[PDB]
Amino acid sequence: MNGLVRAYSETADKQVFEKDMLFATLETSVREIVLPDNKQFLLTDTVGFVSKLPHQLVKAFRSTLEEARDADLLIHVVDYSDPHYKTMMKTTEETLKVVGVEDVPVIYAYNKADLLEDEMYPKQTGNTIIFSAREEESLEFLTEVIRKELFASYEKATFLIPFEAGQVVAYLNEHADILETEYLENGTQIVAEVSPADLQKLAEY
Amino acid sequence: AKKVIKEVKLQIPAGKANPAPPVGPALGQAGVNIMGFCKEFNARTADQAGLIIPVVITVFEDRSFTFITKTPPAAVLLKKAAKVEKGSGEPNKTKVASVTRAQVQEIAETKMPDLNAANVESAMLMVEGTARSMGIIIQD
Amino acid sequence: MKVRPSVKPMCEKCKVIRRKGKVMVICENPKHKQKQ
Amino acid sequence: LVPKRVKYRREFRGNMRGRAKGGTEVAFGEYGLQAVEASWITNRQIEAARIAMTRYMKRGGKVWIKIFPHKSYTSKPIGVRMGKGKGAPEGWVSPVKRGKIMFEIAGVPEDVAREALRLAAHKLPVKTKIVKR
RNA sequence: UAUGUUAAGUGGAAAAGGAUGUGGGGUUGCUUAGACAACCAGGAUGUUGGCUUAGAAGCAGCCACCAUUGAAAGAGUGCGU
Ligand SMILES: [K+]
Ligand SMILES: [Mg+2]
Ligand SMILES: [Zn+2]
Repeated sequence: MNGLVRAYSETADKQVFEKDMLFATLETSVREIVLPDNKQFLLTDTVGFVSKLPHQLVKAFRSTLEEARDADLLIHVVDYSDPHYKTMMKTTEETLKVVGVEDVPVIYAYNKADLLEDEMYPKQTGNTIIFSAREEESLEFLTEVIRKELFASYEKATFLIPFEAGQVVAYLNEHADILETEYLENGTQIVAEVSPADLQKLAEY
Repeated sequence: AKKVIKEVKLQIPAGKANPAPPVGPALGQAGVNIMGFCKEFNARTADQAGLIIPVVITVFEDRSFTFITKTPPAAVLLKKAAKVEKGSGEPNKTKVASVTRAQVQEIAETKMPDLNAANVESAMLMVEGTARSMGIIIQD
Repeated sequence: MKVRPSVKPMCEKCKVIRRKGKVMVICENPKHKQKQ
Repeated sequence: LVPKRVKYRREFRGNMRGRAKGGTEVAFGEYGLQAVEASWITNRQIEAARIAMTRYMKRGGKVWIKIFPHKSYTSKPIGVRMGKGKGAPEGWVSPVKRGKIMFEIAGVPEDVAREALRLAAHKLPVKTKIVKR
């Protein structure tokens, strides 16, 4: 989270509490992530899990994971460096089922790659992703994986916007990825990756 | 009185630019043809090349337009004797280039009719002012 | 309207007035309307 | 804030009559928060007020806590009749008599000092006055 | 009876805290060579200061924040684009 807020937040002054203790975070955070192309998602960081979690605490957890169950994407982070990670991962999934996280696109990110010497930093194998949260290259890569799963419906389209309605050029500079910006005598012609929601609004162009 | 008496003040380089940055929504909203002003303004390209020229568009009582030329900017004339294109990021704190008062003497005469001050010396200091803001070192 | 014991300017456009012997702040920003 | 050890685990509540015998004039910092009326200041209130002062200064300037909680206080649980000896120690208090400068601060400008101290004062159960040397 | 105070039925329950209530004191800045309030001009010029950015032209953000005509006007106090 902190990594993606440094890189890809309009207000990069605000990082979450990180430390080498058990249950560092106990309250969900939500942070706006704006990609360098201008695609926008929210990144949410939850409570951690731990084996044999009291069946009473589990009832309380359900309220925190309310955003995760309602999430568009689910990014499961595992500590790859630790020996018992297949043990940790299965214990996590079993908990998520009890919480009520069902039928949500999952991505099994394996973290703390730097602690190993054999494995390379950024790698992908379907849902599997090897990376180091400390490193920027890792995040730039995780960012790309998110942009593949969320913004698929984003397709390319051509627009011709007269000079009198500049405001529409600003909208395309702010709410869509511009590939090329062409200029004619009649008006401005701009071809971009936009959403279906934008292909209703700018339809006249 | 018909159309617009109002005048549109902008600046453009030597090479004719149809695009939006200076002219586009500064001409379009006035209601000109633009390309007509790509077969007119070139009269002020052959003489002054590379550097920028503040143009004053004057739409009269009739629909038609008559371009009125002005003298190039201070900071733009202050980057021909500095052998650089881009200005500095943090001025005074860290300078980039160095200019001489001999070249300021020309610019202090080149901008004389535009600057109110009637003296021929005050238009040296006010240029050493535009230097401080830019971010360069001066020698007399 | 915020009705609360502690009525204070929240911005610098906030003004503290009295009407009917109640203290209140009024402001362009309607979130800042307070009455004691 | 807790005494490392104590001669006696239990102790009289005592009384808070009179002006504090000492520590009525700011002696270390520039500005001080002077108690106007008497009260017990618990260690939990001193910590609250300390963090509130300190956070607002942003690791800038000094903060002297001039009062220390020397005196334990006990309690009886709910559902326990009177008698069967004195209750177990609960916490630690400093009986602050009136005129006692409780906190002092130096190495920040007046405005920040005055602001730091009002934030501190709002955590304390006692009527305070900001005073300077 | 005398001189003051209070507008709350305070008097005739209730705290932290909050506040353009009202009376009295006491310091103190400007002021009939004209203040403060309003009303009448002006509020310019280099210049869209530079960088940054599709655009940033006082006014997204960062760094500077000089001079000029004189009555003086910030490289701009808010909105606005
Ligand atoms: K208090
Ligand atoms: Mg955490
Ligand atoms: Zn307000």
